Amino acid sequence: GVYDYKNFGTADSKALFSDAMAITLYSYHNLDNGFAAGYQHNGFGLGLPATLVTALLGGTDSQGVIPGIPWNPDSEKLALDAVKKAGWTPITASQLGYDGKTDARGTFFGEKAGYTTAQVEILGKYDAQGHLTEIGIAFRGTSGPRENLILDSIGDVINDLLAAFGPKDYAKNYVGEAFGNLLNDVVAFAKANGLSGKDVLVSGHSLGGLAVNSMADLSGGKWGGFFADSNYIAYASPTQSSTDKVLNVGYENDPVFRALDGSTFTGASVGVHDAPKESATDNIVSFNDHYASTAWNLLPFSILNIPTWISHLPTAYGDGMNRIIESKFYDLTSKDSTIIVANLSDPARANTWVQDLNRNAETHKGSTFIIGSDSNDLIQGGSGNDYLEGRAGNDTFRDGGGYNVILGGAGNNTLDLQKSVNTFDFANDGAGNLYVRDANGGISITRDIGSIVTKEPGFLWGLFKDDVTHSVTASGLKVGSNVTQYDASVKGTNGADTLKAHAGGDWLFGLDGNDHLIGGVGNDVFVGGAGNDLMESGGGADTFLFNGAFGQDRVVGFTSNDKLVFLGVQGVLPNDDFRAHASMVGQDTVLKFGGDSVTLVGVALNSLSADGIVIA
Amino acid sequence: GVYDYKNFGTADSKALFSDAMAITLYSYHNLDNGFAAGYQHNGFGLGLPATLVTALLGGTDSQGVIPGIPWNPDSEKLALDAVKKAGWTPITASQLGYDGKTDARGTFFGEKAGYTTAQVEILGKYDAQGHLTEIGIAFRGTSGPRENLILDSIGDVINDLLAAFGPKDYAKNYVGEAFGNLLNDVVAFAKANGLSGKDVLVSGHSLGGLAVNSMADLSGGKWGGFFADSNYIAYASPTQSSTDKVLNVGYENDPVFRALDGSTFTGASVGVHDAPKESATDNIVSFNDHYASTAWNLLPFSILNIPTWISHLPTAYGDGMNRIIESKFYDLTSKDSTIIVANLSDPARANTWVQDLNRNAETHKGSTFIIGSDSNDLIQGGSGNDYLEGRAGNDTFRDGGGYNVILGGAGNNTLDLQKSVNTFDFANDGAGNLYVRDANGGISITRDIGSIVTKEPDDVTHSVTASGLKVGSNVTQYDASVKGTNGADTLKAHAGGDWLFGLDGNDHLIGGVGNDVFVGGAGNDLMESGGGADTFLFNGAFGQDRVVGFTSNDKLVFLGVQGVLPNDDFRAHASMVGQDTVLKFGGDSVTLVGVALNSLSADGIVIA
Ligand SMILES: [Ca+2]
Ligand SMILES: [Ca+2]
Ligand SMILES: [Ca+2]
Ligand SMILES: [Ca+2]
Ligand SMILES: [Ca+2]
Ligand SMILES: [Ca+2]
Ligand SMILES: [Ca+2]
Ligand SMILES: [Ca+2]
Ligand SMILES: [Ca+2]
Ligand SMILES: [Ca+2]
Ligand SMILES: [Ca+2]
Ligand SMILES: [Ca+2]
Ligand SMILES: [Ca+2]
Ligand SMILES: [Ca+2]
Ligand SMILES: [Ca+2]
Ligand SMILES: [Ca+2]
Ligand SMILES: [Ca+2]
Ligand SMILES: [Ca+2]
Ligand SMILES: [Ca+2]
Ligand SMILES: [Ca+2]
Ligand SMILES: [Ca+2]
Ligand SMILES: [Ca+2]
Repeated sequence: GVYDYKNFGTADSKALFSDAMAITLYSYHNLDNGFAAGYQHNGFGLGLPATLVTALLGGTDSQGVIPGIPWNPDSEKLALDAVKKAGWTPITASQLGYDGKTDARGTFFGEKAGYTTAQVEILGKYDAQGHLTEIGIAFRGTSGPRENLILDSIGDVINDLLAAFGPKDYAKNYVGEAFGNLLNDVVAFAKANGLSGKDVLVSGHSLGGLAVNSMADLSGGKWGGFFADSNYIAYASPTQSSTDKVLNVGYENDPVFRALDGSTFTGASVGVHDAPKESATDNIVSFNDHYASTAWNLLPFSILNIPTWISHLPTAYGDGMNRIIESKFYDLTSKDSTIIVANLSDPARANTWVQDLNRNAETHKGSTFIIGSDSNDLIQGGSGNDYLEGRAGNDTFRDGGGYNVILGGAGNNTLDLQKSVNTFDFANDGAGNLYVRDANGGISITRDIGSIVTKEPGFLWGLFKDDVTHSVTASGLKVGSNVTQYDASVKGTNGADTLKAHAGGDWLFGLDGNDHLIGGVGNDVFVGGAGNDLMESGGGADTFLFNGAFGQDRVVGFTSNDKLVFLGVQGVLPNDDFRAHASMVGQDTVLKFGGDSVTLVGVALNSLSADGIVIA
Repeated sequence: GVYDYKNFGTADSKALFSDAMAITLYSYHNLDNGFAAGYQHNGFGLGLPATLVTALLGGTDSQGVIPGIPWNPDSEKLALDAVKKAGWTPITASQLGYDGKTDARGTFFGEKAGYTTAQVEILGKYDAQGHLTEIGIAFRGTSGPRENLILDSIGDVINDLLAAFGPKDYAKNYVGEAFGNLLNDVVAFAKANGLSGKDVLVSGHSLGGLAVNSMADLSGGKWGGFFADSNYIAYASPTQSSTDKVLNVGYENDPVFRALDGSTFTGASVGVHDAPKESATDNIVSFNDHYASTAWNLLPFSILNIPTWISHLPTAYGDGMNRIIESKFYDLTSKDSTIIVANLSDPARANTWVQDLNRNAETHKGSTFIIGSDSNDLIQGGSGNDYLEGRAGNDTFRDGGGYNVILGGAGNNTLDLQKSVNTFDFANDGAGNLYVRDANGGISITRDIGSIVTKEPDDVTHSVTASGLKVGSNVTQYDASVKGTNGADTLKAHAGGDWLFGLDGNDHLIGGVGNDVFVGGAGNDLMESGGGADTFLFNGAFGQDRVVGFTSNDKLVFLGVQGVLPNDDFRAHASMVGQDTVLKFGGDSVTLVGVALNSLSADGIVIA
């Protein structure tokens, strides 16, 4: 997964990430609540003034940056309840025996002159006997408490500028200076409780992210090395520590994220600074109204143009990246996977295609993941290989070619093909997969899409065009009396089957179970499915399709005009070709994808060509 | 006067200035009205969010950026009424026979792709019987109509960027490109009405100031050279034309003003860019909450530091610089005079001393003018020479030394000396001038200050009365004086030394062997030392005076007199006429009878 951390594995890293985000969100006390609500209603163009009014004053369902407005919800109570729902309770200065400054919330404040506007939350997770099992340390980003917002933010910005232009390793030392004493009290508290450093989660966003990186940097030599093995997840940090301890997560179109290299100010710092970085997720796009807008992007992308800062906002971090965590495609992703997150306002969502524009970034490589919202989305895949997820809502998908998985989610979803039905072939395994094959042999595996839209020659002999909506049914695509037939098929069962192709060619659908698929002299398309499947060509120009946890298969009779297609399979690093996955075992080429494999019986690896082995 | 232009008088230059400002304000249609009102009430600190709310939504008494809010005033109608009050009526596309774009307000829009977010107002001044007497051309800054504010702003910022980073002559050519056709129609209209180029006033603020400079640069060669002799007054322009035609007015702490050199982007563009410029007023400070704030100023002064743009806002230009125009000290000023304008919010005004911090600027020289607000101000002069003007409200003044004029204005005003009454001498002429001389010899001439505060080891408040400074029944006597009348008087000092006040009229002041202080006043006064170590004080329109018996240990003091350029000394004003040194200050003069110019020392001659 994109958020794998150390050696915790897929599932445990996701749980750690969700805790990091929860404590980070808590540290801002819903300061951006009004902004997120105004944006969602008004967007970022014509509605920008109205969005900014809500950012300041909230409304009846949000609280902006100004406190004490009687019709706003108590957004700070809501942030406290949300952090507790995630399992966390702030730890008091009294429980720590801490002598420094806290406010009425329990937020701890920086310890030295020049750091007095630094804030950190210290939180505890407790088991059912009320024993402490985990400590959360969440540094606040730029900003402070509503009571002192402006003066506190000035002090933060002075710190931000010293990171770039002050003493060498100002950023490294930030946490030592701001919270050196507090962190000794935390070590004592942890030890008193049977905890070590491994039981400590360290997080924060922006300046809070720089703080995560500072702390990792210092954890080797300060506080007795107690935190050397702590967990460090930083959001939208301008800096990266010199250690291997930090997961630096952010949106690539967030101008603050990676602004420094890893604390050095460069030419790039004021512009696009999207060079690959080892500790960082380099290719996650926030598809918001600004990113989508032609007008807004006439302006140079820069940390110095404030409207680009919409991509920095913490709520869209929490909301977008939670959708990545929940994605049915999550375990296909890796640290530098290209992921586009649908983050449009309500008005923009209704008329803007979520797609990879590749704006203000280095060229995206490998497959592209596009993650929709729980509302009605318009999602556009490119001409390469895409993983499109609609989620809830009535979603519409388009795609420009290649090999794709398209998950409609709940709702009434539609695939608009934008061309004639006659240029496509359609197959259906009866297990909820509708396969769509374009004129170039590109295949989309689709689920939960009930309507197919095509564009057909229309009046005056094709001068005008008809949009035709087809319903996906068991017997084919139907418009009124007109049925578009599925491609000839043989369907198996979820037990062990033997299926035989007819001579004109069939799609063979083994489904679950160890299946024997016998092709003929025709062009057959082999879908072994789950289980360990034996598949024999029979001759012709065959396609073998591998998706998900496809097991250990054997392919007999594979020749030069045949094709393997790996779609939604484990372990594909961005832009892998087959050689990254291929080895000879005796007489056979073996291709491995996670714990799944395909054995090409009798085929020399040296005869194989990227033409006939599609890895998406 | 600081806004002197070409060869126009002081008064004519002022009239031109006030029209330029009025048309410049009109061109923005009160867009920043909500910001000004929120700032006035809430400040720029702790209350900045509430300021920003007002900047967007306005209130019961102002209109922010958002249109159609019913409890807001119709600020655009108010902008139209205001420009008409100043004598101006927008000229229609129809009267000009113009075929390009206007909006419902009569604003003209740029003519070519890349310039479509440019705006300009074309206005007419009509005489009693109603013929065209003047044309006004007001180029809009960054921003446009409330209806399409964001998109129109984005276009303007592209224009702004191209002025710094695009073709070399991009800023020079801006007006040619945006409004070349329109301006040919303006020429035809002006001819049709018996007007030449000298009858055209050209103004605007920010990008509109850039436009003013572009039009002047283009005016010799384009539109038949019709506009070459036009009047060009630009506010807060990042650029300066290559010609000598443009008066570039701005606040020195406005980071847009002079950001470019005249259109070149330099290292200084993104920090402090306060090098002296021939076309520009270099030393006018907007003393606002940002400028005053220690916290704010821990951040870099930079056009890229957006909160610094508070000093760029047009309402503070019009309001602050209108107070300069109205100042009793106006005619003492010149283009590069140091002038501090009180521009604080209500809350900051209560606890903040308006003073020359000299922040983010090259070193100020010469005398300093501090212009107050019509509310209660706290005003602090420096250790050098100051002209302090309270205007209305109850004002409190401090001053650090030197030679000063302090104008209390209306209200109950106070001068807080922060030292013991015993370390000062006080004199009063009976004609509203209270003279305060400090232990170092520095003199302050004060008017409409009825209270003096001193420290007596411990504040003590003295009333200024005809018989002395009073604390209840207790009196600090004025220095020995002989008061004249507004007729011609002969006044003679006693041997102990006196302040001699001729007042109006041609007086004969006869000092004695003691230390006298001679104040001839208005009129041509004859003043004779009589011996001792004498001081001769000259202020305002002091006439042509003769000084007899002036020697080595005597002092001349010129304070609030004409023709003093920043940091002038006496040599710029002295010559020999026969056997006498004559010192000349505008139309006024002092003849030192029998005194050789080479015998004079700048320690003996104070020029403020
Ligand atoms: Ca802070
Ligand atoms: Ca990376
Ligand atoms: Ca990238
Ligand atoms: Ca695709
Ligand atoms: Ca959706
Ligand atoms: Ca859906
Ligand atoms: Ca089966
Ligand atoms: Ca199977
Ligand atoms: Ca076959
Ligand atoms: Ca299989
Ligand atoms: Ca074959
Ligand atoms: Ca404009
Ligand atoms: Ca100058
Ligand atoms: Ca200056
Ligand atoms: Ca002074
Ligand atoms: Ca006042
Ligand atoms: Ca006053
Ligand atoms: Ca007299
Ligand atoms: Ca006189
Ligand atoms: Ca004498
Ligand atoms: Ca003498
Ligand atoms: Ca006189």
